Amino acid sequence: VSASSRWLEKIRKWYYNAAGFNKLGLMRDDTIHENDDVKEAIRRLPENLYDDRVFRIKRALDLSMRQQILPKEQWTKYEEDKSYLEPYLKEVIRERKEREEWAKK
Amino acid sequence: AEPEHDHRKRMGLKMLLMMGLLLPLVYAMKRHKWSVLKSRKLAYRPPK
Amino acid sequence: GAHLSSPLASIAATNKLCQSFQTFNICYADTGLLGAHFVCDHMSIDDMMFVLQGQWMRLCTSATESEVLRGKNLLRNALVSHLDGTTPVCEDIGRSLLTYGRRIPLAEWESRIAEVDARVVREVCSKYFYDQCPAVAGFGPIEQLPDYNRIRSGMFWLRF
Amino acid sequence: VAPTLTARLYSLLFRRTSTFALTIVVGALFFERAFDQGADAIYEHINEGKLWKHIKHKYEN
Amino acid sequence: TNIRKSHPLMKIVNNAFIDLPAPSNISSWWNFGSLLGICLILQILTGLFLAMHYTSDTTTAFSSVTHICRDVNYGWIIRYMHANGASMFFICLYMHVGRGLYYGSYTFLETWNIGVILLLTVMATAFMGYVLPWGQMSFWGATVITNLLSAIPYIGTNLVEWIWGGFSVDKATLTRFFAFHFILPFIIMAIAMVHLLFLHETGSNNPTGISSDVDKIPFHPYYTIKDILGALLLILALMLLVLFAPDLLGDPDNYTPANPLNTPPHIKPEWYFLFAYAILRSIPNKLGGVLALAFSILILALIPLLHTSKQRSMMFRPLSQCLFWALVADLLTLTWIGGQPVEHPYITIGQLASVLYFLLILVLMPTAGTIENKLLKW
Amino acid sequence: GRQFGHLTRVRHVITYSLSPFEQRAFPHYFSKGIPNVLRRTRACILRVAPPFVAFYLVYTWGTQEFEKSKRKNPA
Amino acid sequence: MLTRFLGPRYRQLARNWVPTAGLWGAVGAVGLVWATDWRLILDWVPYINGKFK
Amino acid sequence: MLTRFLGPRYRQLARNWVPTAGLWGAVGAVGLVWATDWRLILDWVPYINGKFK
Ligand SMILES: CCCCCCCCCCCCCCCCC[C@@H](O)O[C@H](CO[C@H](O)CCCCCCCCCCCCCCC)COP(=O)(O)OCC[N+](C)(C)C
Ligand code: HEC
Ligand code: HEC
Ligand SMILES: CO/C(=C/C(N)=O)[C@H](C)[C@H](/C=C/c1csc(-c2csc([C@@H](C)/C=C/C=C/C(C)C)n2)n1)OC
Repeated sequence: VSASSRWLEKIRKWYYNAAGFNKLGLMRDDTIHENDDVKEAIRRLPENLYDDRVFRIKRALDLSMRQQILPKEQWTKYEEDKSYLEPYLKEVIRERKEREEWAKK
Repeated sequence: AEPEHDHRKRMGLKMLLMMGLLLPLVYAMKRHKWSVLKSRKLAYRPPK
Repeated sequence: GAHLSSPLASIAATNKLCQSFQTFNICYADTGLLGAHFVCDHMSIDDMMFVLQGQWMRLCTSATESEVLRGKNLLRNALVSHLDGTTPVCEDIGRSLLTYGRRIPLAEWESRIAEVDARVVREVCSKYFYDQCPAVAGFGPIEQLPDYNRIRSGMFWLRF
Repeated sequence: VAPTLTARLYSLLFRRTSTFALTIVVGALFFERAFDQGADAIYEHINEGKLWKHIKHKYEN
Repeated sequence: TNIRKSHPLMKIVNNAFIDLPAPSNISSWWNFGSLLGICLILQILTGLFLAMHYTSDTTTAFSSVTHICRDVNYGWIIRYMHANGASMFFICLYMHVGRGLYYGSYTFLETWNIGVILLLTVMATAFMGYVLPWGQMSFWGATVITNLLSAIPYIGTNLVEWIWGGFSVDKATLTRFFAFHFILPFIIMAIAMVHLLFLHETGSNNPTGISSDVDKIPFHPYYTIKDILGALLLILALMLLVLFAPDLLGDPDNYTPANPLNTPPHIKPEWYFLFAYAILRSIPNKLGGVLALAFSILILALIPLLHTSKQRSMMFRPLSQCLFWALVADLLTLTWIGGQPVEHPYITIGQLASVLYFLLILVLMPTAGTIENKLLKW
Repeated sequence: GRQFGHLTRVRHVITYSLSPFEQRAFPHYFSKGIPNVLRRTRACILRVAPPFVAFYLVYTWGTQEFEKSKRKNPA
Repeated sequence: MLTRFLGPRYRQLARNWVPTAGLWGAVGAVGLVWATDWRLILDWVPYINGKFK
Repeated sequence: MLTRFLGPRYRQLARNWVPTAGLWGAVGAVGLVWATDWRLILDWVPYINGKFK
């Protein structure tokens, strides 16, 4: 049992479905606003992941144009949502903050 | 107060008849130009 | 380089627009592929297309008499150079019989070549190129490869 | 309508941008006549006699 | 090689209107930028042809306007094309700013702040514009707005009198307002080209808020033809308004010459000032009223500093979508109330909506973004 | 400003396009468009409509409270 | 400066472009005639008779 | 977004630039006072007495 922590998770699953990037085949990290830290982390991704990212965005911008979504079966499931960028961006912010700390002394 | 009354309404009919001919025709011009994009098929073929 | 007759070849050479280009007339029974293929750097695809399509149109509308002689001359030379030795000729007999149903003798080729003048070129080039839909195939660093509409717009001229 | 009217309109007029233009300008002049008074005639019917053009002969010297 | 690419005039045109890499997926909501440009030019060509027959003095101001409509051949169309184009220019401005908020376009700092300055300038233009006919609404609308500037602490009266050319909205003011209304659309155009310069430095945003570098298409023919179709709709909306209902948006008081003594019962702005008029009238204090009117527009310069969301667009942001339409419906409220007198139901809800405009932008939408981030575990 | 061939790196994506002269401008205009337009509407009605209803009812009450206020009922 | 433009190729180049240059003149003429309402030219046109006396 | 700007270097950076930032304010003040003729401030100036009653 973890009754609260699965309703606090079920709101999230609800929100995710309401956000609807998954309708356009997208993953959460595909929708992030590209600032310097993000642009850096996109830069640091390995070939396979970067290539997969570009395709998703192309397919998303394609549908967004024809004003469509994917069939239901082919949407991104909340569970199957690979948070592939987070560790890269975590490292870039961690690096930046060390700079910002060194700039203080 | 408004002498032009008849003329505007005469012109307004011509405008409506013109737009009724023009609006579907420009839309048709747009669609055919945009069709190259609206039927485009993508395929991703990553290596290995 | 710069002094080459073909305007495309000379503009290609001067401006290094290209690593290589070649025209082709691939024939199948009742159909074919007529056009050019090129290889170039990422930033030169647009200019290569423009210069190519501009030449097709120049030829479609304003082919001049002397360049048509050079074309005929290159073709007589190609035809006679190709038919050198047992292998190329044996190939020509086999293929010809399968396509034309006979061997078309060399004098007939000369006859049919000599008949082409500037008017013939521009009539025939217009028949096949003018305001016709291209088949386009691209590969590699092709971000700068023109959109189909744009390519299709290069298949005619507003001045003509 | 044997090889289609649109096909013969293309080969005769639309092919060259010159004859395409000439067809538009010749067409724009024809159309202006058939539309100006053609739409004025429809404006006549919705105002059958309430216009001065209909009254006219009531006050004539 | 290519003449269209390398000529020091055609090159500049090519890189702005022809070969420009544009996103494949931009909505009909992206049409308003060009439609503004059409509106601006349309106002110039009707404006000039109006300026040719119009006089700037109290004695002849009202009569020259009539002279145009009645005597000048097809002058009545030019006159109403102008008047309706003015507000058509405002619907496009409102669509365009709205789209900027919804889609996170504002993140382009320079291009967005220039747009705010474009707004203030187009509104400073139209306010000076409506005074020119010298109708009752021309005068008293001019009087009501200028008098607000008396509130600025130590500098108060000297400023209002300086803009007045005297002690009231007089002879000097009409002609002076005409000169400023002639020049400002040209300054607008110059500021609009810098607007387009800063923009082309990034290219357009798109409905998703993700970068479109992976799927760019050339501005011609796709957006040439999409803008051609869109302009046809603008002419439809502007011309239905001109050839069927030329005064629907217009106040009848402006059809009687100005009387500096007899003040009308209702003081009704043209619709595009109603939301702002409401915000201003709601606050009792003099200084505070003007500072709230000022804040009502300069607020858009704060919106970027108050982007809280990890995503750019509202497209995948449901809570933010609700908060946005709350802002639109609230602005629809401020509009309707602005066109109403300061009596019982209207004081309260008008004051209430005012607080909501500010609480929504300054607090509510910045909170929605923080929560929306947290729900995605971002 | 940026131009084609300098925008970004993209690998392994084939795109198949057709000429506008080979295809129809309105493939299935009503048989696909109408299913789509309702689908588009249903996607947004719960996000755009509720403040407008809330405005509309404030508008209709507010105006009804305006007139039914200045008239009296006793002396 | 003009002797470079005279020779057999330019003879062919002029002839190749003349049906076109003639048809653009017909465009310009009809175009000017239609736009200004040159009743001088248009009176003699078998349907365009807006001067219907 | 502002916590990055607080630390000993910025304490030194502010102090290093303050005699200057103060003197530019004196420039702006004298500059505004002189340009508008702020007889409020200028009445108390021992030579500038153009209001010579
Ligand atoms: C800026 C403020 C105004 C707002 C305007 C908004 C309203 C929209 C109207 C804007 C005009 C858009 C025109 C519609 C686009 C159609 C494209 C058109 O320009 O045709 C092009 C070519 O232009 C025409 O061919 C030119 C024809 C010229 C006709 C005359 C026009 C009338 C002007 C009169 C001329 C006389 C001068 C006046 C003397 C006083 C390309 O044709 P295309 O679809 O790709 O077909 C290819 C051609 N083929 C068939 C040969 C292969
Ligand atoms: C601060 C609000 C603002 C106002 C007001 C505004 N702009 Fe913009 N404009 C922007 C922003 C931000 C963009 C970027 C939109 C994008 O690409 O999504 C933009 C985009 C555009 C575009 C490109 C097409 C498009 O819609 O994206 C043009 C053109 C335009 N503006 C011109 C104008 C004109 C003309 C005016 C009226 C003088 C003006 N704008 C008023 C902020 C605004
Ligand atoms: C060539 C100078 C000129 C330009 C440019 C100009 N106008 Fe005007 N405008 C006039 C004149 C003159 C009048 C007075 C005649 C009239 O009311 O029709 C006027 C009238 C107006 C009116 C009063 C409308 C009415 O009839 O009730 C408004 C509002 C207005 N203009 C707004 C604008 C806007 C907005 C712009 C574009 C930024 C603009 N104008 C462009 C000269 C100009
Ligand atoms: C001239 O009077 C009127 C004009 C009209 N077009 O409605 C209305 C009848 C009037 C105006 C209302 C109104 C409301 S709100 C406003 C306005 C005018 S000016 C302005 C600011 C935001 C712009 C400042 C620009 C400054 C630059 C010069 C830097 N807001 N005017 O109603 C009292």
